[PDB]
Amino acid sequence: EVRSVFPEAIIIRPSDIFGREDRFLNHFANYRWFLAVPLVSLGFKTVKQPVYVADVSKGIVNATKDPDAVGKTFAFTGPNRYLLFHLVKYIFGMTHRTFIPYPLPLFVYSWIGKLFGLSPFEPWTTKDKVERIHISDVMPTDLPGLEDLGVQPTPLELKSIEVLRRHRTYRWLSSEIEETKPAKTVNY
Amino acid sequence: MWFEILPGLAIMGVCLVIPGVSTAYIHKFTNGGKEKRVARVQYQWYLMERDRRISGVNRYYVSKGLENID
Amino acid sequence: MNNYIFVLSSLFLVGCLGLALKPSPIYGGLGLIVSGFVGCLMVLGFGGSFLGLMVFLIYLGGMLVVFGYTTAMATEEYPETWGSNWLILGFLVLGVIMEVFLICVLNYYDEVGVINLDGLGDWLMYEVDDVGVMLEGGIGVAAMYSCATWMMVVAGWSLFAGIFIIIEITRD
Amino acid sequence: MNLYTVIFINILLSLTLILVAFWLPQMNLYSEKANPYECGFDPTSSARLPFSMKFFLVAITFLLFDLEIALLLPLPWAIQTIKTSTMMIMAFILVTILSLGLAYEWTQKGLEWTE
Amino acid sequence: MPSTFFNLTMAFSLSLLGTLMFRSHLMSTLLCLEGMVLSLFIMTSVTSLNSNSMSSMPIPITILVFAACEAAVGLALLVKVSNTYGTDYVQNLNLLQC
Amino acid sequence: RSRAEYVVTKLDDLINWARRSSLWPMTFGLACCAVEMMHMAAPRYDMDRFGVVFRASPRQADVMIVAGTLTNKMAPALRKVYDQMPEPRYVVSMGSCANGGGYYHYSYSVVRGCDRIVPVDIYVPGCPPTAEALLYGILQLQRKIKREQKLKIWYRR
Amino acid sequence: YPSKETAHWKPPPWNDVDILKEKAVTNMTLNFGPQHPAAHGVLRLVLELSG
Amino acid sequence: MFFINILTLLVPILIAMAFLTLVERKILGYMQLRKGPNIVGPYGILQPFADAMKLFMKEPMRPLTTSMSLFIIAPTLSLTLALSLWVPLPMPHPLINLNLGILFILATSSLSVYSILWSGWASNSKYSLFGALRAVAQTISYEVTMAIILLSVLLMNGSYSLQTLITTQEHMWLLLPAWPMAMMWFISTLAETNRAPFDLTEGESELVSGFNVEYAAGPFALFFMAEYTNIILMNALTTIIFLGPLYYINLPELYSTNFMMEALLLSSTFLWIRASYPRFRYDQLMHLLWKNFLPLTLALCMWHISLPIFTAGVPPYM
Ligand SMILES: COC1=C(OC)C(=O)C(C/C=C(\C)CC/C=C(\C)CC/C=C(\C)CC/C=C(/C)CC/C=C(/C)CC/C=C(\C)CC/C=C(\C)CC/C=C(\C)CC/C=C(/C)CCC=C(C)C)=C(C)C1=O
Ligand SMILES: CCCCCCCCCCCCCCCCCC(=O)OC[C@H](COP(=O)([O-])OCC[N+](C)(C)C)OC(=O)CCCCCCCCCCCCCCCCC
Ligand SMILES: CCCCCCCCCCCCCCCCCC(=O)OC[C@H](COP(=O)(O)OCCN)OC(=O)CCCCCCCCCCCCCCCCC
Ligand code: SF4
Repeated sequence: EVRSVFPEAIIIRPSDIFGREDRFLNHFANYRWFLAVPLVSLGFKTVKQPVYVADVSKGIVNATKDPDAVGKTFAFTGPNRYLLFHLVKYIFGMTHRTFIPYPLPLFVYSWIGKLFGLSPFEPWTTKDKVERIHISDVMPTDLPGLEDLGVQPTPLELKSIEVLRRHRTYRWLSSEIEETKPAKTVNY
Repeated sequence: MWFEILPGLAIMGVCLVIPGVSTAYIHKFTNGGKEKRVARVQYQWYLMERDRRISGVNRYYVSKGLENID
Repeated sequence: MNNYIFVLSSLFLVGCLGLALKPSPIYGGLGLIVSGFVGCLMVLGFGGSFLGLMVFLIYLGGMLVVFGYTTAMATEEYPETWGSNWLILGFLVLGVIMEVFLICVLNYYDEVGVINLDGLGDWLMYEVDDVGVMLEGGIGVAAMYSCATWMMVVAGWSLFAGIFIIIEITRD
Repeated sequence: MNLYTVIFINILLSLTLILVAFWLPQMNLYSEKANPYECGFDPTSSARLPFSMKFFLVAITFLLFDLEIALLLPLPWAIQTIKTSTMMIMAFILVTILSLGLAYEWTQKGLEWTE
Repeated sequence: MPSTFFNLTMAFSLSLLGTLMFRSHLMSTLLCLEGMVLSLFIMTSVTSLNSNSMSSMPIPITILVFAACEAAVGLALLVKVSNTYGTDYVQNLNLLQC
Repeated sequence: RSRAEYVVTKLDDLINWARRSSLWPMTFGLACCAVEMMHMAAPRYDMDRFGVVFRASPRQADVMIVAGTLTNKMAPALRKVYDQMPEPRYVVSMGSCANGGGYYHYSYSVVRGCDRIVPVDIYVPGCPPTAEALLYGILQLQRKIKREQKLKIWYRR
Repeated sequence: YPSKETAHWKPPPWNDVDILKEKAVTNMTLNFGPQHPAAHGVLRLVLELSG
Repeated sequence: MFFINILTLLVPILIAMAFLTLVERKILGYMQLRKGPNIVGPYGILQPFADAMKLFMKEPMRPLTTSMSLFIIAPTLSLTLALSLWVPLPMPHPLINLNLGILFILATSSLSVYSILWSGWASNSKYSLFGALRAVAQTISYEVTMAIILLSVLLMNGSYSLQTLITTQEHMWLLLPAWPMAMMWFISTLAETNRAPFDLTEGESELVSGFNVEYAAGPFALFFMAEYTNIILMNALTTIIFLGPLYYINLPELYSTNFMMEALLLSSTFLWIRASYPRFRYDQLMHLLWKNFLPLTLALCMWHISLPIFTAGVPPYM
């Protein structure tokens, strides 16, 4: 509809954005308030490449200023693709909290997401939220991206501790970057 | 002036006389026009249990006088 | 209202288990305060209130001084609680499971030995003077002033010599 | 039973108050919100470090004096004894010994704080 | 009473086990000693109340008095240990082997 | 309109009444403007009569009266004690220094207004503003947070 | 009778007073102010305290 | 009916606490040549409700370094122990009639000290640690002195119950026989309640806020309610023990009215003292309570051991 009305609209498609006030890293860190982490198929066969919020905002500003960005669709993705299991494992490792994964089928996971979503305030999760969690990220091949808009994609390993240090306890509060093993990346 | 304190003082006074007066009235109401019996010793507790058995309604405060004696 | 004393005894056992498991001495003093309160309740249920309130007050003062001391010198940067170590928490839940298993074993195998669940709540108060004044527990401790003056003087000399002893130890 | 009931009512009331205090207002917490307070600057060291106690001898003396209090507390039942002379002499001896211990510590500067 | 006394005996056994199995904190060892003391007091008090032995009721108070003197001396010794080493570590209190 | 909208508006009025009748400032000041602030605390104007009582810790504070020159060396501390205040918090800049630098606007070591560091709700002008003017700013802040419609916006979401 | 497990031992001192390494005094460092009622608003009193 | 009795004790005590906060504001203002709150409500009488609602609709703080379990446990413990200490007081009939009433009072007061200590340690901050250690020293001094004071007074009374204190003061106040230890008991109650000049734990000028410097909103409200309920509690205990209200068997309303008037006078005296005096130094408080009060308390304890013996006025057991 936006392309039909405004034909030269710059359409920016980012991946799951992570940041200080996000609902991605903070969401997976707030999974610690329950007993386990109910991932679908144990978090495998689900690939994600999250993108930093400052990278997305720099891309948007450079799209305001860029003469060659008009009428294009950009794909804003992070430099590394992770499986969902390894991503959640890295998140809980940075939190130093614990890690107990649990394979939960998608229909009952959507059921409990709906149960959380029937809330008058901001829900903790929804059926659409868990579906977007377990949808894999496509590989951007033909679309331009942050490099074509002049932004270097900062890695999650570099910008992770500014988000997840809040979710630690006092024992692990003063833990550095190098004390957490980075997650394994996948080329696909 | 200094008498503007008196509304809050009066509210405090009412809220301090309510618990004691209400406790006395509730004791009197629940013990049937008499004060709640104090059993500080086993003798007084035994008196209370004997009255409870004597009354025949399982209430110690229902006292029986000379109407039970021929 | 029958297993009330048994529930209190189990809580006392759990508090002593935590104290044995030895968290940071702040939590150790907390567990000892809870155990002292539970023991005060047990003495209250079994009889006179004076002994329970006395041990409660004594342990409140004692763990106050212990709290001051463990903030002074027996502290660490990351104080250790029951949940900070997997081994300590595992020993805690294993001790709870072992307590349940042992009371079930004594209920079934040993029949009426030390633990009887059917007989629980039947043998708490054995014999009481139904009619009688001067029966409370503080009167014996008062009789220490008259009947056991030797007990009074050895306790008083213990406190006096203890004052001299602590002054000489911390004289430095 | 009544005392247990009113203690439980107090427990329920305070738990309800703290529960509604934690679940009623809007939450917005971040790192600088929950960092510890040191008058506007970062804490130089953790507050779990050893913190010297200058009245430790007075605290030990407080332990001994509290047990002297525990000894003195059965006096309102002790004054009902037949042999009031023995009770009076023993109570006088106990209080005099306690006072002599306090006087000796005061003389030996145990009540004064270190440094 | 017998189940309660068995639980109190097991509480004393746990506190003695804690005393005999040291960790790094001498203060925690002293707390285990005080737990043993508390179990002894509760056992003596419930025995006296069960047997109506008002003549033996001064005995638990005497136990508390002497045990508090023990705890006082232990705190003074812990003060001396901390002045020597900076901590109350029983691993620091080890140089008397030779 | 709907019956529930009226109930939500009345609840908004109740919450705003509580928050404007209980405004506790942080015991925080920097200069001559803070001298006028304690002259507002003084018996003539009686912020305590208005319900306004100083609390030393920022955790118990509701409003922050930036009263004085915010320097570069002071700005991290001011931001820290602002961030440590709980969420229903407000900022009253007081005096020309806290407003826009004032007499030290072109100085190397002065933040040109505390609105570069913290979001300011109400600006009180003067050098110093009188305690009358600071009290006027406090009452204006009370009216401003009386105007808030949080539950109504939440219902209309 | 020295062995491998006791060859590292030293004889005790003649006066039973061992030379120990001088432990560093860990004094608490406090930021008295600037957000303090007694600090007059803009004083960062770094206080080195023993107790 | 017993639950209704619980309600009609608990709720009026809470409202009296809130209006004690209001009356402290008004009395301190009028002693400081100002007015205090008269805008929020007719004469300021809605100000405590405004403050309570604001605090319970402000978000609480959960600091990263803070032990969450004890941080939560301490304020609810403080409020529960305040109401528990309120429960056995006779006016002239207690809700819960105990034999060792003052021993219950002493145990519950020491447990409230533990609530303060655990709050100060759980809030992992240096000012909170200072507040906890100052609380330790303060409760050492007032605990030993107040215990000996209460022992001497009840030796004059004869038993640990408080209806017995009413019967003791049926004809005359205990202030006349025991006025020096009444003064020392009043100072001990000030130190117990942490009121100026012996507050020293919520040190406004020395520390920032002391033990509750990391507490915000709801738990801070719980601490404030516990403290002011303890103020009314200790003044009520003082007027029950020393200034015996007129008790008549046919009507207890006169006793309740006289008790209310004397308790209000003692609470107003607390506010008056806070206005009048500067704060002690916390080593000077210990030196005071251990060098001036304690020797005189031991001497007066020996005197009250001797006095019924040589006057044959040994009090009855019941
Ligand atoms: C010259 O150099 C300089 C200085 O050097 C001198 C400086 O200093 C300096 C810095 C300057 C400043 C920071 C300025 C600060 C100003 C001052 C220092 C002067 C002001 C004076 C004071 C602060 C002293 C105030 C004294 C008082 C006596 C006021 C009283 C204050 C109190 C805190 C105590 C009263 C308590 C409260 C207000 C809160 C009480 C209420 C509650 C918490 C409510 C609790 C109640 C409930 C929860 C009850 C609920 C239960 C129910 C049942 C209710 C039912 C409810 C229903 C809805 C039904 C600068 C910059 C400077 O240049
Ligand atoms: C509840 C009933 C009413 C109680 C009083 C309530 C109204 C008055 C309240 C006043 C405000 C108090 C605010 C806090 C004050 C804190 C300071 C303070 O009090 O310090 C204590 C001060 C301390 O004085 P000081 O500290 O200044 O003294 C210096 C002492 N050195 C040098 C060692 C440091 O006084 C006392 O300790 C005295 C306590 C009361 C003594 C009463 C003795 C009466 C007489 C006994 C009998 C005498 C005759 C014997 C027989 C002879 C036979 C021939
Ligand atoms: C947040 C956690 C808080 C944990 C701590 C709770 C503290 C509660 C308040 C302080 C209590 C201090 C200790 C009191 C012990 C009992 C005092 C006493 O003297 O009780 C005796 C009394 C009757 O005895 P007596 O006076 O001789 O009368 C006989 C003839 N009328 O009465 C009796 O015999 C009744 C015996 C029971 C009385 C105590 C009931 C306590 C109930 C449990 C509270 C904790 C529940 C667990 C935690 C819940 C979740 C947090
Ligand atoms: S605006 Fe003027 S009066 Fe206020 S702080 Fe600046 S120089 Fe001082």
